Amino acid sequence: ALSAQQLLNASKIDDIDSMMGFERYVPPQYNGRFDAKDIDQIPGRVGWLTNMHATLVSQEQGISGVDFYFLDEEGGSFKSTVVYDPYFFIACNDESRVNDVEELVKKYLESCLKSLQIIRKEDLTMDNHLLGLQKTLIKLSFVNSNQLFEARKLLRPILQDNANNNVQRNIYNVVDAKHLIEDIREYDVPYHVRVSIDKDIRVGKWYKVTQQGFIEDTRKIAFADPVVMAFDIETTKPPLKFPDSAVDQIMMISYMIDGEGFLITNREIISEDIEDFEYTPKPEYPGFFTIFNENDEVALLQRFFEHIRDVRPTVISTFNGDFFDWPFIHNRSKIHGLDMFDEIGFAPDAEGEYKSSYCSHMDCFRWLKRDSYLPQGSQGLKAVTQSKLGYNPIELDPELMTPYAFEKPQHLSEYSVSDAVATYYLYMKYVHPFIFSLCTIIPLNPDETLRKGTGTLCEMLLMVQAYQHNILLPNKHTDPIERFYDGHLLESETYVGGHVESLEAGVFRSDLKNEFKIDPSAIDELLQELPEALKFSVEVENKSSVDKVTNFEEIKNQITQKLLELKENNIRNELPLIYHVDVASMYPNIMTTNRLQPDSIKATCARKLKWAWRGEFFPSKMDEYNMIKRALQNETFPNLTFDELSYADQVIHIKKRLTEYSRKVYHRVKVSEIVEREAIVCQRENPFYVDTVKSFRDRRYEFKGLAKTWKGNLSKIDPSDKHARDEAKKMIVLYDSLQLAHKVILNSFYGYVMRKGSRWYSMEMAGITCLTGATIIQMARALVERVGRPLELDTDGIWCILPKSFPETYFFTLENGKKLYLSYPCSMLNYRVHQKFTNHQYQELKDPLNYIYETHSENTIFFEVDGPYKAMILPSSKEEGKGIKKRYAVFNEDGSLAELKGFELKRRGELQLIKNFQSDIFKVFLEGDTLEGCYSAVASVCNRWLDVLDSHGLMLEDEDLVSLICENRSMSKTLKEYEGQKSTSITTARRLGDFLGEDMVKDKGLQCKYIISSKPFNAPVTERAIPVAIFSADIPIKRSFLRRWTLDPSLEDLDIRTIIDWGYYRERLGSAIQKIITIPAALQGVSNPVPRVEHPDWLKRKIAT
DNA sequence: TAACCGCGTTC
DNA sequence: TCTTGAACGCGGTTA
Ligand SMILES: Nc1ncnc2c1ncn2[C@H]1C[C@H](O)[C@@H](COP(=O)(O)OP(=O)(O)OP(=O)(O)O)O1
Ligand SMILES: [Ca+2]
Ligand SMILES: [Ca+2]
Repeated sequence: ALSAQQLLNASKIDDIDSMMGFERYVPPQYNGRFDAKDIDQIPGRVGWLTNMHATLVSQEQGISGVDFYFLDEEGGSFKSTVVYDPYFFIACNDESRVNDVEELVKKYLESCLKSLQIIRKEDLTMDNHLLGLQKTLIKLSFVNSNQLFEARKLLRPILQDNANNNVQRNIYNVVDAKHLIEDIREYDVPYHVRVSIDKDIRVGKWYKVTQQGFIEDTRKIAFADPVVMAFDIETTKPPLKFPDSAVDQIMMISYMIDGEGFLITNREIISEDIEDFEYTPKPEYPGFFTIFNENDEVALLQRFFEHIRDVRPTVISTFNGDFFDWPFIHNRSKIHGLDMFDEIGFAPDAEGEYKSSYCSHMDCFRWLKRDSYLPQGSQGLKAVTQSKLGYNPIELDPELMTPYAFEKPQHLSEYSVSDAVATYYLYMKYVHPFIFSLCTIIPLNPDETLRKGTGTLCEMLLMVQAYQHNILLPNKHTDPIERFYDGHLLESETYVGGHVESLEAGVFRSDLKNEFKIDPSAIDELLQELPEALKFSVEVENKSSVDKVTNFEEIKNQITQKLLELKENNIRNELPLIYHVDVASMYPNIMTTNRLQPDSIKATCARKLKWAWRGEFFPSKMDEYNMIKRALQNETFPNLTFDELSYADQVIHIKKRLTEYSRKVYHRVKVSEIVEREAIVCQRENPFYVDTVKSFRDRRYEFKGLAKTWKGNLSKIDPSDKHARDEAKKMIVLYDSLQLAHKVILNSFYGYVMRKGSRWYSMEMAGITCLTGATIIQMARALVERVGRPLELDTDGIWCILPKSFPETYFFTLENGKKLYLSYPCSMLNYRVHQKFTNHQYQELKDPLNYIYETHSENTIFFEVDGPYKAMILPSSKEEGKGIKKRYAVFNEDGSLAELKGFELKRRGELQLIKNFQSDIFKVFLEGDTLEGCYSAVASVCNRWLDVLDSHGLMLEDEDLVSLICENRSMSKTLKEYEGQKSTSITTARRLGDFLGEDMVKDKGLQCKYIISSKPFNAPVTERAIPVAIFSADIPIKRSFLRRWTLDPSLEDLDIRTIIDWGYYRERLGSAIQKIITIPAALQGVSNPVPRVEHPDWLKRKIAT
């Protein structure tokens, strides 16, 4: 049956792979000893593994196996196949009768079963597993994965009535072979992952394919250089509209192959033959493009296809190729009578992405979305090239794409080529090293390593460890459709996450003094701890000993005297040191310190830790719940009766009906409560999980430290050596990229235990990680409060100021002449966290043969310092007593922007006016020589921006006004999925649809460019919202919609200037100028620097005193 | 006024 | 199907 298609597909894939240079290599037969240490002697072919896919194979029903795609040492390529029987396990609730269920499944599954076997694995949910006791399991093996699925289909009936009550007719009678099946296990492992794990094969490693299997050649390590292609397609476009692969044609396709550029053009659209040209944005990105002017598109497609066949690419990179370019070329190939999969072996898959068997499709957009660590407002190719490649790509407005086909083809070709350059070199210097290296530890191919969620990446890593330690995988987690608490249905339940505080606002600068009030008892405490904390820094922070340090006492006495000056003069007006302290990999290091794992949470090996639980429940109670349901049982349903509907479909009707009843009587739709819960953490459980976290943390620390090394080397580089300065700066962005790309995967080991379908779910374990972190950040803040003035706090980071005279940086001197770095403000914190948050109960197996553990003290929680900074600027809220958190600006000593966070300037969309405003104002806080002077200097910029708005934009030209006044906002789903909701995006989506057709809203992720109107008057802002595109429409079209939209049937004036509700914009900017300058200025004792923006009444009253 | 939502950041 | 988490700002509706 269904095998038919699979066997057919393989023959196809086999022929296309053969066409592209991968043909099955069957290694010679060897009757000599199979050790890895004789690899040179064993006959076989050595190659670099670049790809792997599951296949069926008819012998030399189909047989399951994995094709492996190799690049050989001699410049060629080949594939080799590994067969491996797929398998899962049957768990038994009576291990004395495994025999009987064994003989039962043997008969019952005769149709699909191949072989059967009794095994044993470690089960962390079984008592006495730490003493060597193991769970007995039946290993069912199959010829192919269809047979495996078939057995699952036959077992679940048994699995599902065993859960249901058995019906015994002889009521007067007080166990069957089928009821002994408790569960099946490891039944949902992707086959190629299973082969990849059980066989320890990884893409990116070198092997020698031999008769007895694959032998890793540890003597190579350096990756082979594959043939890499990257392409961009530019197409024709209806004015003010989206390209349609049904109507529109490809104008031109630009690509690059191992550094050499090319360019196809359809002369029917392009209207001019083009000639070889060069686009080399920077020396390190050479771009010589040869051009292939073609007559009809059909020839453009054939020529693109032809090349590919000649080049034999193993990697094809694009930029959003999965959802536009690849599909587009498909529809056009179909329309023009070409089958692309016969032409180049590419075709869409189940999720609609485009893959091939031999060549990986490397969509840079997927990397950027997951691993670039950039905001989504910075993930467009223009901005990515600036951040990561250090140059400005060529910018051409999409509306002018289609006409510039004729007016200036050569210009449009330059832009086409600019997209290709940026895509190839973005892939080659960021994606390709990261993904292929990742494959050497993660059992996926490049295509999957690029696209899988970071949680799944964590899961893959964890499954390797669990298998290699012979640990049985738990089945995927299943959230209950209904959960309750004190008789109330739970809308949602979670834990209290990170702790965040805004404590101050305003301007803080290295040349502008502040008041400090130092707690004298704080100085006493530090001095009591100074000797042991200094030893701590040397012994633990720098892994040395007090014996080889020679200036210990001077540094001590130096520190001691500065501290003593601060104890007497506790009231001081000094220049500040703007510092930031942040725990390195906080949550991971908290899990490793406390030996935290989902499997360590139990109900002395026991380390009791607290977390905070938070639930959201209906104030309704069981009585109300029981009633509403019966009501619902009586309605007829669209399709039916309520009981007829799926349990899920039932409860979702219930939830919508509960929200209404509770509001009527309870009057509150939901109730929030925080319960503190204590969980047991067994300090002796098999540590395979946390060890995986430990390993991946250390993997990241590798790159974070190299970033820090080269950030130091650039300081040593002399200003004149531009090449050196440039390379180091290039190394810094390289390692910052690599270390950030690991950060998300790393922290996903913490997320994973709350993820849906998690094989290792524990709400407790995540809760305890968060609450511990809240305790550590707050004890740190308590001390800096007593000795300085903290500014913002966020989970693990503290921005604070300190008196210039607070002990700062000191350098120990060693017997070796070497020096040890010491930041006193850092090590004073690090000593107290290590004295109050150390796990003295950490246990590990010392002797596995007799199960002897040693108990022990662990702690890897360290603050790290960056600073001192030149300026920090915190906004304040418009509301009394409140602050803005997760938003601020920081500046380095040289005047460069250190960090900008949270602000609209960084986010995607937002109103461009506030973007450009923020872009201009922040840097201005560096001027003036007094705080009052500084606010003045920024006030000048504010009034200038206030001027353009009070002038009703008569001040700057039209094409420049549309940008400043537009607000772009993306829309997660299609508008059809938003009804019952009102927003400026939702309106702009309808009006785009009405005027430009329903096609506009068919695809989600729409980006709604809108200005809001003055009319209708007193109408809600959501309703007075106009797509920008209308103002580029023909005058009759504009008038009809605008008058309709403004609700004035007689409006003749059709100028953007008249319609704009400049009032909205002034309020918006004012709130901006208010929170960033005016209100903050007051909290710093400065009378309103922008008097045209009025204060709030509460501030006026406190200003009034 | 306060609760609640979608989006997109900071952790 | 496949799928890391919680805390937060902001403009906007809604009770
Ligand atoms: N994307 C994320 N997913 C899950 N947890 C996260 C994420 N980002 C941050 N966290 C959590 C876990 C981190 O330990 C904690 C502190 O945030 P942050 O300081 O940005 O990261 P970090 O402390 O792990 O790395 P770093 O060494 O760069 O400080 O916040
Ligand atoms: Ca393009
Ligand atoms: Ca951190």
